[PDB]
Amino acid sequence: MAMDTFITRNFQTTIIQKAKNTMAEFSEDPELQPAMLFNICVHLEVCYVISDMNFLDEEGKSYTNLRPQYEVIEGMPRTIAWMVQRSLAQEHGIETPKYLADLFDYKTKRFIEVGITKGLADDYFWKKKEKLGNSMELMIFSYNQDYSLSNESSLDEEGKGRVLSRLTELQAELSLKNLWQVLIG
Ligand SMILES: O=C1c2c(O)c(=O)ccn2N([C@@H]2c3ccccc3SCc3c2ccc(F)c3F)[C@@H]2COCCN12
Ligand SMILES: [Mn+2]
Ligand SMILES: [Mn+2]
Repeated sequence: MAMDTFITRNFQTTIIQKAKNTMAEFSEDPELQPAMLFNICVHLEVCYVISDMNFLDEEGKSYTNLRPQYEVIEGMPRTIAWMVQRSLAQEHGIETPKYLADLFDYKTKRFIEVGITKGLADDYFWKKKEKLGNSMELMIFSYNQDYSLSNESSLDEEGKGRVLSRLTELQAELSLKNLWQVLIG
């Protein structure tokens, strides 16, 4: 039971193809980098869990007529993603961040960096913060039901819970299949 089989059984094809495309863009081979493949898949999966469950009307009121609260920037070629990020910044009268974000939040008009860690969410928050400063909001999640967020009006309680349930579900299935070892190494 190898990582490639695991990925096929546990991720949607849209997620898998975007992850593999990203790896190919950076000249990395999914067959030779199975930990990396899983990590990219789960990160993109989280971006979509967040984007697929959060909506706005014209007033800007939240629901779980409607438009998505978030646009996913991750999982497209960087040539395209830079156009998207600059376009969204300029459209909303905000600075274009110098780093390529993961999401754009139409509610708050902020870019978001998503981080997944097998360590302490806090620690990873502060690493990304040291680099990104005030340029973007941060959403950091761990496998052990921890998280660290940079602002009040970002993800709600149910959204936090759904991200964390999914990560916990994936870790459980990896451990069941003796593949969690692969990520630790
Ligand atoms: O955008 C990302 C990125 C993130 O957004 C992130 O949260 C963590 C890590 N990232 N990196 C991802 C990535 C994304 C998700 C999970 C693990 C990895 S591991 C390094 C790596 C990435 C992509 C291709 C590749 F060949 C890599 F080696 C690169 C960092 O340089 C900018 C693009 N990018
Ligand atoms: Mn990214
Ligand atoms: Mn990220």
